[PDB]
Amino acid sequence: HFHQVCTPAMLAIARYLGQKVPAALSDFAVGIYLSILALQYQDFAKRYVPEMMNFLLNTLCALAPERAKSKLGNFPVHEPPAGIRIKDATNTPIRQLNCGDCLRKDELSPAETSSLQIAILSTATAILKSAADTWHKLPAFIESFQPALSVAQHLLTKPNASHLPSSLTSKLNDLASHLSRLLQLSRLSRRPLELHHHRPLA
Amino acid sequence: SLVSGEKTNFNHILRLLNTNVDGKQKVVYALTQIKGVGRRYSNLVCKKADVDLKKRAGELTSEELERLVTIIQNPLAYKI
Amino acid sequence: PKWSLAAAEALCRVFVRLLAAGTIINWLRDRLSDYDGVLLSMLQSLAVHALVLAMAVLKAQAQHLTDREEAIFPRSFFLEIIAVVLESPIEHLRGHFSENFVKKYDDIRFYTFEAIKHFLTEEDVRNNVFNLLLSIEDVPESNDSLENFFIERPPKKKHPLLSLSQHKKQAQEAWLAFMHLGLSKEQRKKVLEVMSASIAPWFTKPEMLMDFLTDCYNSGGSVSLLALSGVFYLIQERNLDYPEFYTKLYSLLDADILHSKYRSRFFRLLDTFLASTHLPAVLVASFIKRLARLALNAPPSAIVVIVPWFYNLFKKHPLTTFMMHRVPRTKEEREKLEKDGLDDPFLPNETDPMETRAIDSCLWEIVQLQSHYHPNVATICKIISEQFTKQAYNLEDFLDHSYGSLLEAEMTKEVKKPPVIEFMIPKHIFTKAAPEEEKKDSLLVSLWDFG
Amino acid sequence: LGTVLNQALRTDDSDLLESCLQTLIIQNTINRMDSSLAGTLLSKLAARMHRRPGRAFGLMRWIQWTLVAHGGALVTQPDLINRLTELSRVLEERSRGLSSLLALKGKLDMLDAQLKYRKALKMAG
Amino acid sequence: TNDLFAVTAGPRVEIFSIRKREPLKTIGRFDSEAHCGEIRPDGRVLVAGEDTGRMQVFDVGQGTRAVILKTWHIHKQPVWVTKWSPTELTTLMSCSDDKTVRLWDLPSNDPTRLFTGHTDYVRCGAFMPGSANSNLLVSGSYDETVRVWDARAPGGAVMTFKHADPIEDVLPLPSGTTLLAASGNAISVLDLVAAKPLRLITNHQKTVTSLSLASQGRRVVSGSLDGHVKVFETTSWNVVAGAKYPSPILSLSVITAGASHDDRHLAVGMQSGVLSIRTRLS
Repeated sequence: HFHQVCTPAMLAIARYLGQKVPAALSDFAVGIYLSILALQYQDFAKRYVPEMMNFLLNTLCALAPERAKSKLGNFPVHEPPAGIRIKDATNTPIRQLNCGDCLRKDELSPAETSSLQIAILSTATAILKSAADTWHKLPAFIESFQPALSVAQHLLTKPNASHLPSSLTSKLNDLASHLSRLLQLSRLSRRPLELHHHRPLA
Repeated sequence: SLVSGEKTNFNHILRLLNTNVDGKQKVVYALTQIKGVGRRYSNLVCKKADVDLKKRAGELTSEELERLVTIIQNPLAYKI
Repeated sequence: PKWSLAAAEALCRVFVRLLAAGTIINWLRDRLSDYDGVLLSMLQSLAVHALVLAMAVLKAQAQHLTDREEAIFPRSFFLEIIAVVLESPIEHLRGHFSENFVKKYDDIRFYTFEAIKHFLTEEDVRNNVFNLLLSIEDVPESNDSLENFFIERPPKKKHPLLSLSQHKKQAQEAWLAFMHLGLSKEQRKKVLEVMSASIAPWFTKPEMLMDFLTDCYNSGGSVSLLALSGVFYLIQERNLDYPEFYTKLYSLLDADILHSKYRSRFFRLLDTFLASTHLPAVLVASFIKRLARLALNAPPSAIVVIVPWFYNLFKKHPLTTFMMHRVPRTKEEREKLEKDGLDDPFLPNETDPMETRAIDSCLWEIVQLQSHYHPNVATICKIISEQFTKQAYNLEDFLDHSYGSLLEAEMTKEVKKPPVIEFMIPKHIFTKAAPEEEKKDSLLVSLWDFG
Repeated sequence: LGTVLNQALRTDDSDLLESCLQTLIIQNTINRMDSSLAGTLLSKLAARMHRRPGRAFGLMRWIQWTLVAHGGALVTQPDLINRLTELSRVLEERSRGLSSLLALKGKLDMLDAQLKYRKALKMAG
Repeated sequence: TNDLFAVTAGPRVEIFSIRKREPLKTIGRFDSEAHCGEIRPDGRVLVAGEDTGRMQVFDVGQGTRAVILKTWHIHKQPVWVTKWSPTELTTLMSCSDDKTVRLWDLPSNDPTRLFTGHTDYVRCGAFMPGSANSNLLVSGSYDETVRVWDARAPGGAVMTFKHADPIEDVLPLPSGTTLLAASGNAISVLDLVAAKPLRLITNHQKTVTSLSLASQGRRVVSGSLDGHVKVFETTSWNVVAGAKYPSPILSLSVITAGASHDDRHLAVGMQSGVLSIRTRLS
């Protein structure tokens, strides 16, 4: 419940997570890194990181195939300032993320940025899948993962599936089906609240 | 639809020099509720304090609350 | 030019002495005019001591360059001094001028305001005069609260310099001149920050602030959050309205305000706005449910603010505690609810708060936020979970809390209480598969390549 | 001050009316304000026209700019012509003396001009 | 005929003299608040409701008399308004803030009747003036609803009108035909014989606080958080006159003299805690 060292590091993750509107794909990558770090921190002690879920949905909309238009959760949608978003590169496949991505490159090639962004999207799909798996409890499930389904079907739209490869499309379809099944689970399990059923004193 | 409630929160427990528990009955009733302080001495305190007897506890702002506090610490430099 | 400065201060000495003492008088005043020129040069030169020399000879001019008893001093020459002060880049000159003279004297304040009015009637200089207007903060309360003048405390007893309404009028005219010439975006931001405390008091009639504030308030967003302070200011002082106030606030509170830096001031306005008395249960339940759905995305440094306020609202109205504890009453709906799970009748993104159905919702948000990574946040939802013992939870013990505050808290803990460690560490910290140990790999290794 | 104007005139305020009338921004306020409220303004400024005819420098410029920004309001709702019709009688009381109000000045302003000379004989004297 | 009328501001009530315009007697026997003091039109007994939900009833002579007759704590929830019946010497109504409006007779220790139907904060209500208007009661809520019940059938409301604003105040006309419902800056006259709305009138920036009847059942007065008091006709309901007060007012009444009910003076009770009384004498 408390540690003098451990959960202060969780607080550090909280700061650099809820803050840091991303200005570079290095910031995207370090956010992904601390997202899976906070995953490992909060596994089998299923606590909740709203800053993590916010930043996850934020990079899903900030990779911006077409645009984040309207009615996309209550997480703060920010802007990709230097055009930090995917282009019509459907041939660059996914890959696995590396610590070199923690280095900035303004001379970076568009092919490298497209492969890097598609890798970021695939890894983020895996992150949201694992987060839904470890957070299938916690009865605010629907109210915390309906924006996930929103950004999911928004990127499932054809003006975004045009830029997305079929690998990212299949990953996102699997995540969407899993999330719909789990939303059905949480909706069937949803109950009203009776908190203070107080035991009367003598 | 916008009516100021800057005074409606008054019926609650107050902390003092000796006790931490004090509701509202009267200003002199609270000062009798204070240990070691009686009714007539409490009347002396409020007439010296200029605080109106008609009011109750919780109706009293900070500077005059602490004025009652100071004059119940020292009863001598104020004449008695 | 130090010996030039010595000659200058000795010249001020002999000038104030010849004035305080008193075909030739033409040159006797020509001395003073060429000295006005010399003082302009020595002010554009040290300049702080030259400014002291300037205020001294201005006093001498008021004192004895007239035949009446009335101590009139040159508004024109003082306006030239004003122009060269606001045009010179010396920030220390401007600071010495503000602190030592304008923040002290009411004559200097008032005639400074009228000189500003003329000088702005006729961008760097805009920022200079803007920082000086921001430097003037305090408002006198009464005509006997003025009570200090550099020269000529007037025996008129109806003098405009003796009347506090004329001082606010002249500062108001300087402020109207600045806003009508138009100020920068960030300048507008700082004004909207510090308006209700040191600017909006300085106006006789702040109704033009009502107009411009409802403009920048219906503009939307963070500028509306900043403008809400002035709207509430005018509602208190000169009670003009807004048509549908609580619905505009219901539209105003949104996702990014809990990450905004001005959320503390906004929360204080929020507490008084919902601490008003004549509020319906549907309305306060609407606000509670929306800020709950927002607490699903809030920072912990904002959760610590919002939930003791939730406790206090549940205290101030007990009917909304069916969002706290809703008992199904009949076995028929009990059967229907165990058959199909309950759906939230709360309507998100609904326009009007009195017609959102946050009535018959529940605070599943806080029963989930109980499972938080931060232990004091876990307890600050546990106070919602347990019991309503205390009469009130003050908000000043929860405002001004940031991650900086949380980190210095965990740092101002003991340097080390003897800690605990995780035993049986796997050697496959960075190993990709580890299939001979039957331990599931680190997902960070499964999703990040290390080679 | 346009919302201040709108507020005052739809609750029938005189103090808030006076706060707007004590003070360029006049143009701003009237191009801010609305239409039927401009008709209400016109009616009660006609009341002002009758009850106090001193220095007109502000409010007659105000009704100018009223008819500038929302003069076309009262053609789009024309049924309240007695709003305007009641201006339309005050104006000609306001011009009665102008049959000889210049016959005022010229005999008098020469007598002014005579002391300007009798001053001019003496300050040099 | 009397020189008696009572005010409340906070946890106490205060009966005042008409003649000397002075606070005749202050009563602070209330635990938490005092939401509405009301004296039976006989003229010796007051009834009031605190924020604890309790209501008290007690008698007073013509000086400092505070003899406690009875009380009730059955609402378990703040009772906002209570009123005697203008016909019987025995029965009263009380809107509690929860949803409940209910009817009492002074003999027993139980309410005679109880109506529900409202949903949000119900905070105004009174009886129905009229000789034919025998057993009828209206109550308005923060649910933007006014409902009228007959007493003989304790089912639902006989009628209900919904506004777009939380309904601030309610009163009907002594002719027994119509009622004014004050909701926001606007107040609606609504017919009760045919159950039809007659006319909406607004002349206010802020929401009307209190409304009242004037000279001979003949002119209505509205007072709003704009500090604004207005008088209107009861035939044309046009703007007749009005005045301003330096604080947002909360309550108002003009009170009369005696036979023929010629008005003595206005008392308004404001947010800044001032009861002003402007008097006309004949």
